[PDB]
Amino acid sequence: YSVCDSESLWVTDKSSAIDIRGHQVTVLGEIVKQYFYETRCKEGCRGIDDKHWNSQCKTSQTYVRALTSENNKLVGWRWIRIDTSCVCAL
Amino acid sequence: YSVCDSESLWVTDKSSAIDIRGHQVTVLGEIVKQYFYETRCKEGCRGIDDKHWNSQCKTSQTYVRALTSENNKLVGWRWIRIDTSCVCAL
Repeated sequence: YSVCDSESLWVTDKSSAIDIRGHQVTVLGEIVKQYFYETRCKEGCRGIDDKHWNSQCKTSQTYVRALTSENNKLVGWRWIRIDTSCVCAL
Repeated sequence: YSVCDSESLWVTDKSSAIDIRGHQVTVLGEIVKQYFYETRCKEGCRGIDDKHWNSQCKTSQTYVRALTSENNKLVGWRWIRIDTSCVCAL
């Protein structure tokens, strides 16, 4: 049993994302096709104390390299962030 | 405050990994260099009930594409799994 519920899925339609520098970049479609595996919360936490403990489930993210571009041109690998898990916050 | 403690880091020395098919593949060094961002548990869970609730923190994984090869030759993109977060189990 988990404290938070999640759902994982294969994302084939991503075309924009925020990179490590906070910029909005275009995520290319091919590299072989470029798709991503993400897992986000579904939606207190299960098994929590609640008495002197408040909790909510939050979906965390992480960095993965993606072949992206900016104002088009400048195509290359950059670190973009995607949903990767669902964790509890007290 | 989180229920489980973790540590994230940049991995530059990965050279082997298990892919989605359960095989052991060689992870190449270059593609630009190929490195990974992972986050694993540090090390019950914080804020848990413990009374009629047992919990341990476990590090979860996820799939990311990596330029890998097998018995060498056959170089290409495959889905390999890496540590991505630390979640509580009841």
